Amino acid sequence: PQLPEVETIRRTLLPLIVGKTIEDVRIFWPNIIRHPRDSEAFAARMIGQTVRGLERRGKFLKFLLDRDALISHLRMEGRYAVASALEPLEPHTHVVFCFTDGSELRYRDVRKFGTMHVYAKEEADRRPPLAELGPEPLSPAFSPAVLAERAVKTKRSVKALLLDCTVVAGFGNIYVDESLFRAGILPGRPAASLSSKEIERLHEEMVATIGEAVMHLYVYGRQGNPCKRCGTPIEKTVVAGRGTHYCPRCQR
DNA sequence: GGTAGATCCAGAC
DNA sequence: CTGGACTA
Ligand SMILES: [Zn+2]
Repeated sequence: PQLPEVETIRRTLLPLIVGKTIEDVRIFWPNIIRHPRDSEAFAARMIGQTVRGLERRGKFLKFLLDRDALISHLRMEGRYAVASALEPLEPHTHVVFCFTDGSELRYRDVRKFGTMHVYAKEEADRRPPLAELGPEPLSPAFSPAVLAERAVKTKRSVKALLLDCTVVAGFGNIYVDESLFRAGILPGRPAASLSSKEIERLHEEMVATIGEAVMHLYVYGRQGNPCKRCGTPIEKTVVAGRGTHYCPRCQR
């Protein structure tokens, strides 16, 4: 799921778990557990705590308990569901939080790429994976000035810059390609080569693209198909080690 | 320090 | 071969 989907999850999941008390934590793929390193310590500390809130930072979910916060990233295919302890688990269920009311919060992930970290609430923001996380793309903290500052000081491509979680929080590949198309900028352009005009335009399109989503595609996954603005075939290459889609006419 | 490469997974290829 | 976010 991308940032807008994660926000939807935050909003919809909260009422399904708020006020419930953890009675057990069951782990079927311990590699998902990143802190404490020991999955047994992760499980033990959460028992007895009540879910008090659910926040999002970038594509991370932050479950707020009594003493601890659980920081969860779903990566490509992670998913949460709340269901009865009486029913069989769905395939690829790797972590289950069992509540005292006989319900469960289940984490599924066919790819097993997702991660979980638990720390005392007051430590969460200063430890991985939230430490160093850049500003929310929809916040005043993410501004053209901030983007400009990062762009001038690097030798990387503009696409590489936008994918950097320290630059802006949770801006995914799809939205990078879409934003760059809408801003008229080739993804392989060195970030430092962007004019102040291009930086402003790019920031504008970034906010608009992800903002719209939180509330069709021009290039992403459309390689070989005509551009919706000019009819030129969309092309796909590799930039910043990722599948990259662009129109060679609209983008410069 | 900056930046690329290293890496985990399993399904599609 | 592919994706997001320690090491050298
Ligand atoms: Zn075009």
